Formats: sequence, structure tokens, C-alpha cells
Amino acid sequence: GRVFAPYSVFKGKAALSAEPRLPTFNRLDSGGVKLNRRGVIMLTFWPSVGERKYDWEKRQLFALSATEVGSLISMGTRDSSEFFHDPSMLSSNAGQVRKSLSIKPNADGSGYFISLSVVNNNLKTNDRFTVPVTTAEFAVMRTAFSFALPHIMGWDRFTNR
Amino acid sequence: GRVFAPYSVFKGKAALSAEPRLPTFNRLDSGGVKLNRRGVIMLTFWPSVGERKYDWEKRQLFALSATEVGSLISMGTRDSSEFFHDPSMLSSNAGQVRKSLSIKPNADGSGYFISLSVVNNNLKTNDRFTVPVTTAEFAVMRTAFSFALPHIMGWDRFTNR
Amino acid sequence: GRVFAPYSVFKGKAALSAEPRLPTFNRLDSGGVKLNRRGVIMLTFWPSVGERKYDWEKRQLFALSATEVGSLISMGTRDSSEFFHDPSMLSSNAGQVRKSLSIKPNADGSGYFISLSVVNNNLKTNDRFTVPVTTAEFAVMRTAFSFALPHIMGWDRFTNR
Amino acid sequence: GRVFAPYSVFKGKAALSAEPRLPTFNRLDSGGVKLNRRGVIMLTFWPSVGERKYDWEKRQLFALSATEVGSLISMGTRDSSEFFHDPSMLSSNAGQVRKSLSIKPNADGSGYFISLSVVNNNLKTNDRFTVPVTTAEFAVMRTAFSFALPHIMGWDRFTNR
Amino acid sequence: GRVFAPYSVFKGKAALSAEPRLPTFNRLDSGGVKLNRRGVIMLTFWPSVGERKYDWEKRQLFALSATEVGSLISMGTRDSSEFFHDPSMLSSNAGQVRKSLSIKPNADGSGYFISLSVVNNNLKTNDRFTVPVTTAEFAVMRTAFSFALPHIMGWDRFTNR
Amino acid sequence: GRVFAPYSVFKGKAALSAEPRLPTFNRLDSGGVKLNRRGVIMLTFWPSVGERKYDWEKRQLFALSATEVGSLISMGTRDSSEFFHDPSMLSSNAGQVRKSLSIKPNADGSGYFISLSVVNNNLKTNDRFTVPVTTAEFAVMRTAFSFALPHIMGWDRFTNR
Amino acid sequence: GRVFAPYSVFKGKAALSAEPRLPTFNRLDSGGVKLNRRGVIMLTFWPSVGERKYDWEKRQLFALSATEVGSLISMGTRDSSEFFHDPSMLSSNAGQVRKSLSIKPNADGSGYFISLSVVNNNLKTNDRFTVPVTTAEFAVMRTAFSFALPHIMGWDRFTNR
DNA sequence: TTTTTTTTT
DNA sequence: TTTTTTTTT
DNA sequence: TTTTTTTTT
DNA sequence: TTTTTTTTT
DNA sequence: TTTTTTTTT
DNA sequence: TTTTTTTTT
DNA sequence: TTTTTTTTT
DNA sequence: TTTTTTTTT
DNA sequence: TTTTTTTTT
Repeated sequence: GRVFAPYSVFKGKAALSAEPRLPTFNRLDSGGVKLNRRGVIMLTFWPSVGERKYDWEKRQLFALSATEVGSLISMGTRDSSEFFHDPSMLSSNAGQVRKSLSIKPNADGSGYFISLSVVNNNLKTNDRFTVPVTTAEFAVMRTAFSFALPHIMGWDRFTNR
Repeated sequence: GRVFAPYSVFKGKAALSAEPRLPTFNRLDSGGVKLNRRGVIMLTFWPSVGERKYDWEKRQLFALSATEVGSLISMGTRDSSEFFHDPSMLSSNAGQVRKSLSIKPNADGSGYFISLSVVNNNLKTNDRFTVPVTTAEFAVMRTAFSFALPHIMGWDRFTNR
Repeated sequence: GRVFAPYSVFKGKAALSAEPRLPTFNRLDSGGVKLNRRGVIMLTFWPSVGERKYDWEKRQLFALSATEVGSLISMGTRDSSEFFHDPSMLSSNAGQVRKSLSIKPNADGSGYFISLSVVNNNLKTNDRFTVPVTTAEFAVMRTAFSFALPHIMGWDRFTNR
Repeated sequence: GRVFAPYSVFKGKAALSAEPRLPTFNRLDSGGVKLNRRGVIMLTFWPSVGERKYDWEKRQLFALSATEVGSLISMGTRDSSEFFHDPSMLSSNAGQVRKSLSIKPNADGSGYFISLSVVNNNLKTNDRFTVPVTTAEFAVMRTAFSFALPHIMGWDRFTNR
Repeated sequence: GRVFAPYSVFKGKAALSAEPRLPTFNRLDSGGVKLNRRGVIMLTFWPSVGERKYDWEKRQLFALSATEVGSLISMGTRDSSEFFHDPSMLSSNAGQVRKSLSIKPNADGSGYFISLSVVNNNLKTNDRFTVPVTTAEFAVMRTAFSFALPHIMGWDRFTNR
Repeated sequence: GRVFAPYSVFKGKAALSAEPRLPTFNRLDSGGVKLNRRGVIMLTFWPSVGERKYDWEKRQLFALSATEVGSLISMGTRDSSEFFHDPSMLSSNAGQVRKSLSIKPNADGSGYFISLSVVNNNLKTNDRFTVPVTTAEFAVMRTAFSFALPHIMGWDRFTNR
Repeated sequence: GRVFAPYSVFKGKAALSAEPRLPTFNRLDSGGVKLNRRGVIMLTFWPSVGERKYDWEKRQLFALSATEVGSLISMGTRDSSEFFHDPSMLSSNAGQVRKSLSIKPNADGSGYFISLSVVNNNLKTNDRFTVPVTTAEFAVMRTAFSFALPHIMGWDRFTNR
């Protein structure tokens, strides 16, 4: 069964939602189990249309990888990072859409700006959702992401009984 | 059932793979359970033959102990460590093979070099696999290794229901 | 009567013009006066076509709000800020055009770069005008903007005779 | 005769190639020689399609000017710069295409990120190639660019025999 | 044949041009070659009449000596120097014209001011051309001047084949 | 014609020799010229048999690449680097021989230790030549290597006449 | 043909002259070329007899070696060095003449003192020429010496066409 | 003898 | 047009 | 008893 | 394949 | 008397 | 042309 | 909907 | 394909 | 006139 327990932050111009997507496994003929498709921490961004109302139809997704999560949780208060993704990588229609996620601290040190840029050369679109993240909110993510990290890696299968 | 969920890092001249090996337990006649063989975090190194293709036949293994993992996760950005192992320790043919694993930070501080040296006085061989590890990648290990530590120790058996 | 006294800075690839737009007031039936539409400090950017000649047809506007002006005048030499606007906010055709104004100090500390990015998903356009601003020129703005701040707020109506 | 000796750096998502383009000279009627068209250090970027294979058809070029090279070679480890170009400057169809090249140090100080953004308002395209440059690789450029600087300026014509 | 490849910087009130003048040599009767007249790095300054148009008729020249170039290239960002010349030195009409070239860093550290003062007691004139020089532009000079230094000294004649 | 002008340093237990190996070029059918095989700075090490006499028969070679030279010349007094090579890389008999060159500063700061380790799993040999390099001697290399860098890259073909 | 392009500094009690002496080569029977006699940067000192007139008959020479030049160019403003030479080294009449060249910074940091001591136990003479060298003058040497270094080493023979 | 490879003209 | 001069081969 | 609300599957 | 060993229930 | 010029309404 | 909205007199 | 790929049991 | 332009001999 | 020597092709 699917599970919907998003950690969501709602703000001025956009909302930010984060929830883990588990790995898929293939049961070998040997009898063992082998991790197939990798888990991620899925990020969802969507725009605020009107006053404290958001347009879920206009959402964009960004899939944090094991490493990227590893990079996010280890950031100092002064650090910043930026990830670049091609949704249709290695496939017939690559280079067409380009996503970038950036985490920069703000001046005050009262947290970060997390923004998702999406450039689409097929539909000729340019989207950008930025959400402010307090120290407290980002602490939730770091702790929740750390917790989730071994699971998206499939390391929660290694258990004594 | 066996489980295959390796955290793997692929790089220039070698690849590095890490996955936990659980402890074995013996069920006492008393009724209780006693930890027998200890768990480890197994490290696998193997060479890159050709372009982004690796020779799995030429792999070497190194078994991180509870303590060694404890040493690895507590390293500062400036720290370095080195472990020495004899695969055939206390056995009939010891001193013949000698493994050493070293973790040194690189100049930049952009992570570490993790190399596995293997000297074999029987086969008269000398092998060395070095893999670069970004801050993000090493953060995955620290978090994944911390998670795994209580399990390889068998402490995950201590649970309320 | 309208008044045209722009503070303008002309430079390599673009020109920058700044002038206040007063608030509108509605005369209450009570007899008093009530501020209706808010004042702004209007910014105009336009491109340099040819040698020291500029294409006024290609201008883009950005309306500084009371707060944003407040943010601009209080910047240290090392500080930087960025504002995001949707011209057609809360209206039928929002999210389509997106403006961002950024003020970053340059390396030397010899002032700032003020750039106006305009992304238009209807016309499928992407515009960007950057103008260098010396310490002296930015001092004009800070002082002129401070002077203008109470007026765009309508606080100049509070006067003893 | 033309000469093809590119210094090239191949990386994850794009490759970076640098080679000098000499100045052109016009032989005066006086008998002397006069530099006509200026030399540049040409930069080529192109995308990685598939695994360690790159799409040369999708390349973009950026022409470093004497001054820009001068700016690049004098950068400290902590410095960053950004250049803006209009391929069709002063011509009938300007403002349509806009290139920007940025050199920012990365966190670690293990070099820089060199990225080339290309926005095309005619074809309605938005391209961006980023390549990581180690300290060693950037040292090659600085030294190679310094060497090349007097030549693209035409100063190698001033020689005693 | 003469060669015209000036490095030129154009600015508000004046332009600055720099190009090497090679040494002259006298072929000894012994068969060898002897450096006669010394090389210099010639500097040309001229005024801006009208808008981005300059009056080449009003130019003044200043001849950098081996040593002076040596002094210029070794300047720190905070350093400043000043050279004094008498065009008609040791000749019948000396003390009449007096040139001084000064290089002072500007406040910001965004480069230097290079000005050429010319006082002429015969024509009763006093001229002064000041040009601002960015870090990048001055880096061109330092590198170009270093390159040129051995040539104006005639050291480029010392070559193995 | 071949040219033999080695910069050589002779010391206690080994000697160190450095000389550039130019790139090879292929003359295109187009008429142009294309760099084929890359240039290197070749390093030769050999042992001292007896008193100030060396065994040239026991030499080992290490080919510095453009990048590696770039890395060497940019080293601070406190920096250290290490390069790893497989003579028979991508060929039928790879992984068999492994060379490593290390440059570590010595305690005093009176220069560096440059050592070449060679492990040969076919002949079952392990060789190591270490040579001390004063600040002055290493300054020769840095300057000589910088000079040589553009040539091994083939950038000396880009010349105005 | 011989070439005479000395960089000379004239001062109170002595003058200092510096010019490169190229290496000699022997053309092998193999067809190649082999560096025979090494190049040097020759230093000449001579006394000032009378007022700004110098006694060229009383000159003394000192031959800078590749390494010594390497040592000279890498000196900090605070550093000092001293070289010792025996003109008739390894020959029948050694130990008789002893030259020493010293470069010490002066108090102010306004350059260095370069002095050449010559003790001759055959003629029973003791000579000493000291010349002051401004920062600018020493900058000429460093740059001119760096330029000359690859040539006296014979590395200028390694050229692509 | 030499760490290779990626993309053109 | 250009700050010169000092000492050789 | 508990600060709520915003958007899906 | 894996550095082991020490002491219980 | 005053360093000017660039683009509108 | 311009990021809006919230609460009075 | 989601940046992929490399090597086993 | 490439940001241009300004001033000579 | 010049600090030399070490090892090849």
C-alpha cells in the first residue's frame, strides 16, 4: 500500500513538499533479494495562486538521490549547494528539459532559500519556485532525511529478525 | 534470505562498494540467544578496465569492524586513519596476505581518498585500489554506517515488542 | 500635473532610470483623506543599441515597494538582495511573466551590479539588463530613495500647516 | 594553415575545449603591417549524450577577449567573474541571442565551475553547460592562456629578427 | 617592416595605448651584433572630444624604460609609482618640457589611475590625461609587458637556433 | 632531429632527469594540421651504484601529462601531490605494472622529496627511487615546465608569422 | 654571430652587468643533437674610477648556473642567498681563486645588495664589488632571467616547427 | 619507453 | 616622437 | 487534552 | 570471502 | 558662471 | 506600465 | 512523475 | 562561428 | 673568461 505523509512548508509564492520514495527490489531466482530501482527523497514545488491558496496543477518535482541527500544533511549554516537534473536522461528526448535545485543560506542565517528552476525547450517554458526555510524547518528535513536515508538505500532490509 | 543493497561509488580507476554483513546468532539451550560471529561493514574494491567498465573478477574485500566503523564515522574533515588486516589471522597460513585500508582527506577538503592495498606473499602480488570520495558521498557512508552499526553489533535484537 | 525628474545611470549594455510614483488618495465622505493605491520607486531598464545609444522601445519596469526601498537603503557594502515580482499577480493571467531584481556588490567593492531579469512565458521571451553602479551613484539612490520614502508612503500629508 | 590543438576537459554532463584564434593583419600600402581583426581564446562547450559520449552537434562557443583572458588569469582561488556577450552585437539582429560565461570557485576550493548559458529569443531556446575544473586543470589554462595572450594581441610580431 | 598592434584602453576623458618599440642594433666589424638604441614600451594618451570620439592630434607620448616596466609589473594592488621624464634630456633645450606618469590604485582596488602630465615651458602649456584601468586591463599590461620585456632588452637575440 | 637537453638532479641514492617530449601532429587532407599524440614532460629516475656513479640500466620513466605539469607548477611550499599511472592502460596487459609519483615537501621546507614507485606483477619486482629537490632546483623545474607547457600542448603552433 | 645586449646597472662604487651565455651543442652521429657545455647567466662587476666613470680593466665575472638562477628568481623580498665558486675547479690549480656572490635585502626593503668577492691566493689579491639593486631593477632581472632560463638549459630547442 | 578516452574543422 | 649616460668583445 | 490552514495520488 | 581473541546468563 | 551626453510620457 | 492582500476612522 | 550508468551472489 | 567601437604611422 | 661531475638515445 502507498503512504502519503509529506513534510510540507507553505510560504509566500510557493509551497515545498518532501516525502521518501522507497527502492524497488527484484526477488532473485537464487532466493535472495536484489535492489533494482533506487529510492529518492521526492521534492514537490507548486505556486500560490490568490491568497494562501496554491495551484497543485502547476507542480514540479525533483528527485533527491542518496548522494544529494547526503550532501544536504551535511551542509553548514554558511554552505550552499546546487543540483542539476535531466528528467529524460539517456533517453530519446534528453537535453530538452533541465531542472536545477539550489540551497543557499540567506543573509540573516535564519535558514535557506530552496528554489527549483525548470527550463523546458519543448514547451518553451521557464518556471521557478522559491521557498524560504527557517532553521527549525530545515532541521526537520535534516533529521527526517537522515532517518529516511538508509531506507531509500534499502539498508533497512539488513535486520536481525 | 540474502539482501543486496550496496552503496557503490564509481570513479576513475576503481569502484568502491559498501554493504553490512549481519552477525550470526546461536540459540542457547537455556532458551536465550547469543551473538556468535560478529557483523561487519564489508568493503569491496575493483579495477576499471577500459572506459567506464570495471573488472569484478579483480575485486578485493575489506571487513570493517564495529570499532573501525566507530573510528570512520567520528573523523573530522582534517582527520585520517589507516587499518591493517590479516585475512588468515590466527590460522595456519598467516602473515602471508596483508591488507591495509587508508582514509586520508585530500588537499582541497573536497572529501577523502579511500585506498585498499593488498600484498600477497604466496601469489607474489601487490594490488592497490584508490577511490575519491566527495563530502556528500562520505556523508552517505557516515549516516548509513551509523544506522548499520547497532545492527552489525546485534543491538537491534534489543527491542520492546 | 505629472513630473519627469529621473535619476538615470547610463553604462555599457544598459541604462537604469529611477523615479518615485506617488500614492493615490481617496477623499472619504467623512471629510478625511485615505491612501488608496500605494506609491513606489519605479525602476526602468533599457538596452544600448549601437554606440552610446539606447533602445527605449525595449524597456522593462520594476516597481520598488516601501519595504523593498527600505531593504535597499539599509544594505551594507557587502550585502546583496533579490526581489521577485509577478506583474499580473492575483489576476487572470498570473505566473506568466516573472521579474527579478538583484543587487549584488562587485568584487572590488566599487559599488554594485543591478540587473533586471524578465521571463515571459506568453511571448516566450527572456530579457536581462545589468547596470554597474558606483559607490557615488548608489549613494545618490540611497539618499534620494530615503527622501522619497515618506512621500510614496503618503506620510508627507502629515504636516503642521 | 589551420592548427587544431585544443586543451579539452571532459566531465559529467559537458566537455570544455579551449584554443587560441590568432589576429588577422592587413598589409598597409606604407609597407608596414596593421592588426585588423582581434584574436581571442575560443571556448567550446558541448553536452554528454549517453555514457562518456558527447554531442558535438550541440556545441556553443564563447570568445574570450584580451581583457577577459587578462581577468581570468589574475583570479584568486576565492575570486569569481562573469562575462556577457551578444554574438550579433551592433548588427541588424542584436539582443536576440545572449551568452554569459561564469567562473565561480566551488566550496572546497578544489577549482571552479565554468558554465556557459545561452539564451536565444529567435529559436526560443535556453542552453546551459557547466564543467568542473580542478586546480591543476585551471593551472593549465592560466599558463596556456598567459602564453597565448601576447599572440592573440599580435605582440609576437614585435621580435628582434 | 613596422608593426601596429597597440593594446588600447578607451575611457571617459582619455584613451591609453601601449605598444613595444624594439631596440636598434649595430652590426660590428668583428662580425657580432651590438645593441645600440634601447627598446621601450611606448605609451600614448589622447583626449576625448565629443561623445566617444577622441582627438588623436592632441596625443602625448611616454617611453617606458626597461626598469620602469620592471617597476610596473611588480606592483602590488596597493602600490603606486611615479616616473619623471625630460624629452629633450642632455640636449640643447632641456628642462623646458617635463613629463610625469603616475600609477595610483583607486580606493575600491578595482584597478588604477594612469595619468600623464605634460608641462611645456616653451609653448606655455599644461596637459593632463587620466585613464582608469580595471584589474583585468592592468593584468593584460603586466602579462603583455612581461612578455615584451626581454625583447625590448634585446634578449630575444639569445636563442639556440 | 632529436634533442637531448635534460635537466638533471644527482643525489644520494638516485638521480632525476626531466625533459619535454613534443606532441605529434597529423597533416589533414583539408590542408590544416591536427595534434595527434600528446606531449609530456618525461621523468627519468635511476639508482646510484657505488660512489657517485649511477646505474642507467635500472632506470624507470614517468610521463607527466599537461594537467599533471599544471598541478606541479601550482604547488605551494606546503602542498603535496601524488600521480598514479598504468603504462599498459586500456591494453591487453593492464593492471600488471603500476607507477606512482609523489611530491611531498620535507619538514624544513628546504624543498621536496620526489619519488617514483614501480610495482610490477609480471616480473614480481618492487622499485623505488627518491630524490631530494632544493627550493632552487624545484624553481628550475617550475619555470622550465611552465615554459614547456604550451609546447607539449602544441600551442606553440599558434603564431603570427 | 655573437650578441651583446647586457642588462647593466650603474651605481656609486661599481657597475653590474648581466647577459646570458647559450649552451653549446654537439651533433651526434645518430643525427640527433646533444647539449654539451651548459649555458649560464654571466655577471660582470667593475669598479668606478673617478666620477661616473668605470674601470672595465678591473672587471670580475661570475657565472650563474641553471640552479642558481632558479634560486635567484624565487627569492622573497626578505630572503637572501650566497653562492661560492672556484673558477679553476677540478683542474690543476684549484682552491687558489675563490669567488662568492651574495644577495641580501637591504633594511628598507628597497631592493638588495649584490656583491662579488674575489680572493686570489696566487696574485695575493682581495676584491669586492657591491651594487645596490632597486625593486624595479631586480624585477627586470627576475623576468629577464626567467625568460632566459629555458634557453641556457637548451629547452628552446624543443619546439613544434 | 610513454596511464587512455571522449569531438571537428 | 622617444628622459641620457657609464664599458667590451 | 492538543495552536490551524494550505494540495494529490 | 571476511584480521582473532578474551567471559556468562 | 556652471564638465556633456544618452530616452519618454 | 506597475507583484496583491489583510482593518478603520 | 522521477537525472542514468557501471558488478555479483 | 566569433560581443563592437573609438586613432595613426 | 666561465665552479665540475654523474647517464643515453
